[PDB]
Amino acid sequence: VTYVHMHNKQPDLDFTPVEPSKMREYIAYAKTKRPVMSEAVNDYVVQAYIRLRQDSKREMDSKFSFGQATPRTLLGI
Amino acid sequence: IRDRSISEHVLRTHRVTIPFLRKYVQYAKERVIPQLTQEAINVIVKNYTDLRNDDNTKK
Repeated sequence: VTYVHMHNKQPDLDFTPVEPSKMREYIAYAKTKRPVMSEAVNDYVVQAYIRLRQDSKREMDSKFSFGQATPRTLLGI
Repeated sequence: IRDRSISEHVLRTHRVTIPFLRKYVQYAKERVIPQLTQEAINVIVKNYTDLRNDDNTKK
């Protein structure tokens, strides 16, 4: 934070930042790809959801762990 | 003793300057901004760690 007021740029000798105009063009070109899944990645996710479904429903409490695991979690991931 | 300092203060009340001051104030706005130096880092780095390590034991 002290280096913020010494200059007007944070990183030093390890990194150069990306300007946003060039950044969004690389984003927008990446927006026109539409990747398609495969069958081996289908196999890896299913039992991994059984990992999530099993250990979420062994607590059922108001503890530090949250209550329920939705199927929308798999919809996101 | 504190009441004494209250006492003669209000009594002399009912029986360098302000307009010089605001001249000295508004002059400093357009030409007096400063810039941080190397000596400004070394004290407050040591000091702010004390502000996190021991003030949390009080407030």
